[PDB]
Amino acid sequence: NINEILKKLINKSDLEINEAEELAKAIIRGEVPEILVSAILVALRMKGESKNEIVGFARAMRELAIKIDVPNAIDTAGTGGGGLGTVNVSTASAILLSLVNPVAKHGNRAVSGKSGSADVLEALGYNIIVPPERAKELVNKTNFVFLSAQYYHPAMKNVANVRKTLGIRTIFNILGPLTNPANAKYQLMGVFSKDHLDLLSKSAYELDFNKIILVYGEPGIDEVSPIGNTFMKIVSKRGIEEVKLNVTDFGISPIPIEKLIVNSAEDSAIKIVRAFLGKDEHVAEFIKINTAVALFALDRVGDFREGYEYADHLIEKSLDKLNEIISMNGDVTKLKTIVVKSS
Amino acid sequence: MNINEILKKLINKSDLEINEAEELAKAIIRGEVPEILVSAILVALRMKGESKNEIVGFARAMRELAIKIDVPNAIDTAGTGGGGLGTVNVSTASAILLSLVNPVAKHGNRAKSGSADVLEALGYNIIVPPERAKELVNKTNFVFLSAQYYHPAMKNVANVRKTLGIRTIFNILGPLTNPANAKYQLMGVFSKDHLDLLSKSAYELDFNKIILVYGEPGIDEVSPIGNTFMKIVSKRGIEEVKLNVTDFGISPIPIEKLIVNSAEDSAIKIVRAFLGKDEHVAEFIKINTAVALFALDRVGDFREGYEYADHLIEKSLDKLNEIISMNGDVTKLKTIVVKSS
Ligand SMILES: O=P(O)(O)OC[C@H]1O[C@H](OP(=O)(O)OP(=O)(O)O)[C@H](O)[C@@H]1O
Ligand SMILES: O=P(O)(O)OC[C@H]1O[C@H](OP(=O)(O)OP(=O)(O)O)[C@H](O)[C@@H]1O
Ligand SMILES: [Mn+2]
Ligand SMILES: [Mn+2]
Ligand SMILES: [Mn+2]
Ligand SMILES: [Mn+2]
Repeated sequence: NINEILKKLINKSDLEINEAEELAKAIIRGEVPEILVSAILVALRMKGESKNEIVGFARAMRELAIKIDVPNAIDTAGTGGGGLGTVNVSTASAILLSLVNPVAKHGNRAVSGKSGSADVLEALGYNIIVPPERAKELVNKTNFVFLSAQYYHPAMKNVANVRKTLGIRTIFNILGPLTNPANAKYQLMGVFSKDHLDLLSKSAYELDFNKIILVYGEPGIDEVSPIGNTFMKIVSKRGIEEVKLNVTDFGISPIPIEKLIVNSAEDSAIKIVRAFLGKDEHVAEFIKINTAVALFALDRVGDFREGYEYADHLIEKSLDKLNEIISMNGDVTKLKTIVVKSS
Repeated sequence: MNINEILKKLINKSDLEINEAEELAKAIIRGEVPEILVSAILVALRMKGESKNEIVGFARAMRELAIKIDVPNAIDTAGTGGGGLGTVNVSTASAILLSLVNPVAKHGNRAKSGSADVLEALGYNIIVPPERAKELVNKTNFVFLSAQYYHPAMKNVANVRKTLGIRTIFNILGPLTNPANAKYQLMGVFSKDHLDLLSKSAYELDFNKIILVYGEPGIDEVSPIGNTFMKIVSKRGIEEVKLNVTDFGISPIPIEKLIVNSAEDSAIKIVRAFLGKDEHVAEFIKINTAVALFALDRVGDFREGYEYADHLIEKSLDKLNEIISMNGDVTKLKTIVVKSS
């Protein structure tokens, strides 16, 4: 009952998992008036969301999602929220990872005029209209697929207006990487705030991954830090392992954030492609350190340095892989224009 | 400050200044803010816990946008509601006694029996425009000032309030926002916890004497069964007072006798009490009146107030009759009196 839940939230009592899941389902289904949805989303944030509430909302979104089944896939995706406007590094990293493992990403086009994963993929020529059966086929043939939230999380449209009108960030903004509709059992999860590492790692531990690594990077980004320390949690059935890593532990000097910042999807696309051509080493290094940790989550390397070395071999083959991905699901002529502009 | 910065502020648990809260209330009450954002703000205020400055600013905002008549020498006896007990409309009954000895300016909305509802069952015309309102106070020493007429801007938040279905800041401001600006006030509060908070707010809201009262077991009235905690507020400051029901020279009143299931049932119980046919309802009315009398400095103490309330209650049905005949339908009152006899 929406009314007692709200009173409970107002009193700063944490919800149980099933309480939270039913709450999320009613909201996502559009069964709850906008006024009460706004009330609930604000109350959750001001109370401070608990593990049980994160797990419940995650399971609700997964259950209401349109699904495919690629449990052996990896995803590398973040919560967003840092807003530094840096290159779409997880998208580039997915391309390296697809050479050696199935990859399934998901998400939305960004608001204008930001650059999300969907937008950089589209600038590269990718067709984000991918029905489930096609998605299955695409992953089999090319080890990569992008699953648009519009199609795979279609019920999220029912909370869109409250979310937009509120402006502020809510529980929904930290659920993205925990709600992969391909059921990817391996996950590199970026989190924008150091204070959310603990909540989300503990939540992740009950969301049934084989291995999920949560990363927060200085100066405040949902990625492996190119400037300094990365604070990470390694979650498995064995438990949660604390890890602190500096960029120097990859064998490289700190990358200046200036070099990673982008001003459009195309610019992000150009940066990525130049890194694949060996013409932008700062972005390549950023891509590679993020891939290195993803490789570690897959249990393909024994440490992060080896992952970084191994990513170097993958980046050299990535433009060719990008071409095969886009030729199978997209317009190769858009990739070639980006390549010309990258040369 | 625009609305989105205000919400940011409230989500970060920063208290608003009086003037900020007042300008925030005005925007909300004028209908300038989307319902989703009004919902968010009211919830954040409650999550944060509203401060004195916020209470004062919101109240002043309502006062500003109210339609005003001038009757400060009037007394009001009114509560915030809440607590879950569906009791007889005791402050409205008390108003009828008090109108014998002082002008009374009641105000509020329909609820399932609020003050407006009982009055209408008795036959009162609850919509009284300003000019004739002052007229009826002059003539009968009593008027009810409907929030629908006198707080029209509040129509802009009625939906959000009802849809939220939880108490908000607006639910503690009713007795602080009389459109006639009565300088003497008995203010009911349903929780001990807000007594200090509301009394400190009231102290900055320019009453000559406002008495705030919380009654066990958890109602916005003088306690019929036990202890009443109260704050006497004036220019002199805030005075603490503890008062058992035995201090009125009576025993505990069985709570069940005070509970009501319709507006007509509240009306019958009140009339019966005036006829001397429901002594428990009578006692409930009288202990609350006693405290009103004390606010008006009509009595030296609450025992004296109670005793004098008994004199007043014997004239109250005839007073009720003159009030309703001057503004409403007496044939409804008589139908109730027949149900009561
Ligand atoms: O704002 P939202 O739509 O909720 O999305 C949150 C973030 O998730 C995506 O990152 P992802 O890690 O998937 O890709 P990227 O690192 O390549 O941008 C995205 O591009 C945003 O940065
Ligand atoms: O729910 P709301 O509309 O905001 O009203 C709150 C209370 O204010 C009125 O009491 P009042 O003290 O004026 O009369 P009573 O104590 O005689 O009922 C009313 O009947 C409610 O109990
Ligand atoms: Mn990312
Ligand atoms: Mn990022
Ligand atoms: Mn009352
Ligand atoms: Mn009451």
